[PDB]
Amino acid sequence: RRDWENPGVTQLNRLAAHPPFASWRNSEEARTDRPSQQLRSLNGEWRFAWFPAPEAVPESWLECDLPEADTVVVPSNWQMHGYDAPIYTNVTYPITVNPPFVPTENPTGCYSLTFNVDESWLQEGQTRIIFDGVNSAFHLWCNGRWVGYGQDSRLPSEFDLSAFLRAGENRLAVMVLRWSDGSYLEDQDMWRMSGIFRDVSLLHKPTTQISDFHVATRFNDDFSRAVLEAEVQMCGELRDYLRVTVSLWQGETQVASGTAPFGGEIIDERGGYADRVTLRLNVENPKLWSAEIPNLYRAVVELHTADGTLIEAEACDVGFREVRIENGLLLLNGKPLLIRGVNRHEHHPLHGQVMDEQTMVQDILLMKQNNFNAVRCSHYPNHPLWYTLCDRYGLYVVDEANIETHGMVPMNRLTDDPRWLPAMSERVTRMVQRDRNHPSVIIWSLGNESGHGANHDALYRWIKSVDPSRPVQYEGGGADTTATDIICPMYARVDEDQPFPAVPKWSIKKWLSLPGETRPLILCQYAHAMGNSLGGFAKYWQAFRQYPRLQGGFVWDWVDQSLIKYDENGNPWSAYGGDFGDTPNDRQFCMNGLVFADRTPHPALTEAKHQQQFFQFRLSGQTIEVTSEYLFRHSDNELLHWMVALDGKPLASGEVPLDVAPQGKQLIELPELPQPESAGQLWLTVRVVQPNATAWSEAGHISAWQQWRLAENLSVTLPAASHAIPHLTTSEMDFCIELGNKRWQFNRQSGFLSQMWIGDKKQLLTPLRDQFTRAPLDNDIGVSEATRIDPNAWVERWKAAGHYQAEAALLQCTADTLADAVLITTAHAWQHQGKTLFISRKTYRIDGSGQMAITVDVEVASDTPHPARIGLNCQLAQVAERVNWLGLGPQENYPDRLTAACFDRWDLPLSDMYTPYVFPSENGLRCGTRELNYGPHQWRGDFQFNISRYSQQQLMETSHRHLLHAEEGTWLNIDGFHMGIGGDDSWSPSVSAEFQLSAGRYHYQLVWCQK
Amino acid sequence: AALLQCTADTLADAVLITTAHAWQHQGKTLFISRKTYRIDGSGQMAITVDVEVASDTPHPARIGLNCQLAQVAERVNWLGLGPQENYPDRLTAACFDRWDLPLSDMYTPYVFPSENGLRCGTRELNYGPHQWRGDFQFNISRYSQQQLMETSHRHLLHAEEGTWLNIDGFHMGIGGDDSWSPSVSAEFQLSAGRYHYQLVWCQK
Amino acid sequence: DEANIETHGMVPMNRLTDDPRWLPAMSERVTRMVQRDRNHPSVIIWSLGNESGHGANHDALYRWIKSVDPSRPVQYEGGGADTTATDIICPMYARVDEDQPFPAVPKWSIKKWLSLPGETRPLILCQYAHAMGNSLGGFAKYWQAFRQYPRLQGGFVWDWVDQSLIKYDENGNPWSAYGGDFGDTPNDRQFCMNGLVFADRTPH
Ligand SMILES: O=[N+]([O-])c1ccc(O[C@@H]2O[C@H](CO)[C@H](O)[C@H](O)[C@H]2O)cc1
Ligand SMILES: O=[N+]([O-])c1ccc(O[C@@H]2O[C@H](CO)[C@H](O)[C@H](O)[C@H]2O)cc1
Ligand SMILES: [Mg+2]
Ligand SMILES: [Mg+2]
Ligand SMILES: [Mg+2]
Ligand SMILES: [Mg+2]
Ligand SMILES: [Mg+2]
Ligand SMILES: [Mg+2]
Ligand code: NA
Ligand code: NA
Ligand code: NA
Ligand code: NA
Ligand code: NA
Ligand code: NA
Ligand code: NA
Repeated sequence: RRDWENPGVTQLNRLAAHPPFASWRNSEEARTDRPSQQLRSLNGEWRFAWFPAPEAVPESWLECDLPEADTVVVPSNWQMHGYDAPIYTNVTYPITVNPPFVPTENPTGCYSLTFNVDESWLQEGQTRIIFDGVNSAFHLWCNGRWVGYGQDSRLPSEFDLSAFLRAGENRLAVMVLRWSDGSYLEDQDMWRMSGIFRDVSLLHKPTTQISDFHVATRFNDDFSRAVLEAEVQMCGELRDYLRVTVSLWQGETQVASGTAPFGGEIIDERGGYADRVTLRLNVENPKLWSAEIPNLYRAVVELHTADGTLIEAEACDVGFREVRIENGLLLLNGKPLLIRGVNRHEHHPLHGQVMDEQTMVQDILLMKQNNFNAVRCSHYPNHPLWYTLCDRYGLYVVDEANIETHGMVPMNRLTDDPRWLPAMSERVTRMVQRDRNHPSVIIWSLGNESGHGANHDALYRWIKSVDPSRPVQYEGGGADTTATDIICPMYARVDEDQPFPAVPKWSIKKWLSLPGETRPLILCQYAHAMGNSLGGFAKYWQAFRQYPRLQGGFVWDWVDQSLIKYDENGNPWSAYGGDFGDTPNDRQFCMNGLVFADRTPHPALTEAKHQQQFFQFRLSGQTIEVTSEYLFRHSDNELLHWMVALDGKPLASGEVPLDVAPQGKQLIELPELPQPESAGQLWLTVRVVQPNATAWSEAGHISAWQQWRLAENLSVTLPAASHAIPHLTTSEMDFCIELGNKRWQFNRQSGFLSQMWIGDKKQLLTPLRDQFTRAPLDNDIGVSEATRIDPNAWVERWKAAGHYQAEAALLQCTADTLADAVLITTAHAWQHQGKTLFISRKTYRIDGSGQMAITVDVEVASDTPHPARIGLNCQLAQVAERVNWLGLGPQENYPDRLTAACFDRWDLPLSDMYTPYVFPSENGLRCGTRELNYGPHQWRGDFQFNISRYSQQQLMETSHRHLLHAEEGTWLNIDGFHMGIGGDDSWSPSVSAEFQLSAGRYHYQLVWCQK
Repeated sequence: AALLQCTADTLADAVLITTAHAWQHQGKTLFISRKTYRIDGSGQMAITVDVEVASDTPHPARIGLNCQLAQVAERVNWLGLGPQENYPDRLTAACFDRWDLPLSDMYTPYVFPSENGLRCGTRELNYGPHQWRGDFQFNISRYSQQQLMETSHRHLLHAEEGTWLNIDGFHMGIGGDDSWSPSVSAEFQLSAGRYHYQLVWCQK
Repeated sequence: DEANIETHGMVPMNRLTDDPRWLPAMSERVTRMVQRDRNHPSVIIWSLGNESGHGANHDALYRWIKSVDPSRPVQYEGGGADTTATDIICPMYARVDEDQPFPAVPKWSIKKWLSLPGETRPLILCQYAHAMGNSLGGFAKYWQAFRQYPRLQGGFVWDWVDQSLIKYDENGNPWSAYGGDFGDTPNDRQFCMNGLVFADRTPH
């Protein structure tokens, strides 16, 4: 045997790891990166049968196809084809913890393929098969004979089939185990799936071949000169006539070249490597690589006889860059980086863990368009094309070993155990051997959430010895252990310390200066974008810009891991943990992305775009100061557009070319402006626009923006006198006010506005009443469960306090006739089990112009948990197509997540006012609004609001968006005040004190009128 | 102050006065103050104040009311922070309790006179037969702000007739990280744009 | 214990302290202080003076002390507070969170200053929170930071007692005088009164 229950056996007959090969036989095709006739794909239609345990597989399958097998596409994860269920568990392992054993019932995928091999491949050289990703462990047979075995789901397994194959038809048999001892090191927080989920290929190499090659680029002090050093190793027939020529190209121009015979310098008393050769090429004024300008060269490595026969050629894209930590700072090409990063899992809602070029490209475009410059491979080596794309489009990468043992207790139980050193070593070393020549990889990581064990210290040192060009990081065991060159915490807050024993999460600003500490700090995970979140994001960015050693971080995370399911009617819907019968499970914790699984953005993405801008601005008088945060390029594809508007109405605008050097400034003086007609606030908005398309953005792409309030002329102009006075009519149960075509009815038993008529049409489906709660966000719930309440979560604190069930008690309701209006005065108390939680006192003044001015003053008991909101709500009878407001927008914005929003006049379709979070909650709020228009109504004031076809009650009771149903009418929530949403993490309260409603007394006012 | 509105209405059990004023300079409106005074059968006068402050004017030193009371009394008694002078950014040492001091203890004799003697977090203030209730900051003494500002040495101050009372809904921090560059932290500047406060003046 | 050397009014501030011809006079002010006070246990830190920029004479005297008395650290604020003549980062009036990036001698936020690239020393402000008049606004912000950051080890408030002097009026009664009140000019008026206590020891 049971090799899959033995961590001492992680492979049998597997070839050594090495950088990407294609064995070209023509150097120009190697130079151009064209396809090679010696590298074939075996992707396509294969045969597959599912078995409940390896003991159930029939021997016959080795020799021939099973009649009951299906033909399926490979690569794939078998759960995506319905064979068995994917499981969504976060920390707790999906199997009983009893290493190194796995369950007797262990889903086994039997894959097979009959394929052709040309005779020419068998007349010479070696033919190997490569499986880029097999989850979790597998045995391979060729033509009925056993070839070998492999573990590690995330790196390639290569086997020499030379002696097993025959001309023409051949048949592969692959028996894939879902669970193996490798599973104890694969406990990442993601769907647990299995299968042959990365490409399968066949590669022909000559008998005398390039078996490995390492490319290094070293520089002089100002990066005006470099030496490219390429060490090449061969296997096979070593003879004096062999040579290696390494040539370096910048496009179609050859910039350098060197040729040498094999035989490295003397290494020790026994000599040197007669099978290795190191070529050193001098390159003057090299064009440097960065995420800003991903300049690349092409190195071609030719193995050939001295007299001119090319044996084979391999090759790679080279990016000239130096990565080093000096004086506490991580520098790239001598300048300190500011990492605008994101963690990105390999996830597709239809294909599972199978990646494709299109999806990868789509992700890199969106990342770049949203001002990200870096990505962490949470938490494993990625599909090979990912690196190629990050080298070409330009993203800094953290390459991470596939080692995560989160569910152990304590977390380092395996990583501190020498018996697991061998299995861990292969996960680290084979990754470095495969990905060490990609310029996009700038930092190596030892894996994730596996505590800190002595195995990490050994491996940290192994990487530092083999590759001195990149720092090594690892967060386990407290984020600043001896196994990391970078303090790289997860979810450490900006100012707040969380002093957990043994592994405290200090405020990042305090962490940098602890006694004796000198390393740079880059969070490996920060701001958990689960549901309506990212509150407090701007606090991180202000700190990063202020403190040199705070060099950024990687947002958690890029894309929700939701999967598509289909209902009885055949309509697709987004599913999360437990939706496949999987249990135990961790429900919606698999959805923490800035974008939905189909790549549609969540609102939080625009907040990240704005805080991660590369241009900063300051305003002084008529002067705008632009500062560039690029380190290497000048602003050669950018112009500044500016607009001054009065409450939404444009008054003046222009454009100015931007010419700012990296880290430089440009002062721009705006024109003499037209002093405004009417009253209101003037606002200046500026945007940086890229006129020319790029490889990653369209012409006109906006990359940065900022707004400022300019002059304000408060209105002192009196409204005209009205030719009318509203009339009051009273009964024991109501106060009715009439003014022309308008009527208002106040219920004297409840003390609320129960109905309004315009003309003779009823406007309300439910009365206008105070609201102190919200349908809880993922951050309000945290890890709380019905089955296991977490009393410290906001939602539980509100529930326990009775907020959700408190009943309004009427303390007063009066009506008075004024000179030109009717005034209704009310007071209510909300209580629970004898405790008065809130007191609401209001006045409603309806004048002869038909406007109703509502004044609200609320008292909140200092000892009840601060409430989610202080506002009013009602179900309007009308359903209108559009929503138009003067306030922050156009996207959803909350108090602690509104920096990206701009004050202007926005107008959207109603549905755009609802955000379809998979797990429904309060959503769609827009803050800082001065006027709201819907149908015939207009509300004016200074408030926050949401408007949609779904009640807060319905959102709190429904757990999946596809189950919500539009209600009659439109539910309007208009808040004087609304609590922050939080998001530094999604398992402990994270709303900062300044965003909690703790003032005790609150005042707000609204005018509701028609038009 | 330029008057925008002054009306009176009678309600079932009270009289309501409504006023609106604008404060201007060189044709710019700096602040707009809207108030209601509601006088009831109990003799209590409830004052509601809603102020607007133009966004482009420097944030103001305070948002309150003031008057010169005709009489002088021996003690000042309040339910709020104290007993000593305290300001928004310098009130951590003060305690919420019922305090009672002689009127002169309500004036701090800084050699170079200025605004002084405020107490914050006050829910009730008693002076002679008067009582003010709300959630405000106040100072009370024999010297007008005008006098303090015009006088550079404490020995030249003279007690005015009566008692000057400044009652603030909001008051700016005093700063002090240095005394040569603005040092009041943003969180203590009156930059909210719209401010509301309410007070009840009654007799005791 | 601080040597009597302050040349604040020079332009630039280190004009004399960077001049070897002034090394002898400066040296006597440091050496004679150490010879006098080195046996007192209350003295825990020596200081090279105040507001005299940073000149090579400071570096020479810093080493002299280190050599003769290894038992006490040496500090000195001039020249940017973190020069080679100080074992403690000891700025004056650096704020808690806000940087003041003056050219050549910036005053960083203290929290940020601790972590600048390559910095490892403790930080104790030689002067902070200027208690001139109605002041000390934001004092709590410093103490919250000192308790949260191990390397922020406190500071010396500026300052203990107002430097006012007594003058007598026509009637013979005393009053508190400041700059210019003796016919002295030029003068810096009330900037001599920055204490937590009045000159007569009554507290502010
Ligand atoms: O509340 N807990 O006990 C708890 C324990 C472990 C947690 O792990 C956290 O889960 C996150 C869920 O999206 C991510 O997987 C993150 O990597 C991890 O640290 C989060 C919460
Ligand atoms: O504003 N200035 O130009 C200015 C120049 C020098 C200043 O020096 C400051 O004065 C303080 C006044 O009590 C103290 O003497 C302090 O030691 C000194 O740094 C303060 C302000
Ligand atoms: Mg094994
Ligand atoms: Mg050639
Ligand atoms: Mg042949
Ligand atoms: Mg984990
Ligand atoms: Mg569960
Ligand atoms: Mg003078
Ligand atoms: Na930084
Ligand atoms: Na998760
Ligand atoms: Na430009
Ligand atoms: Na819900
Ligand atoms: Na004065
Ligand atoms: Na400390
Ligand atoms: Na002074």
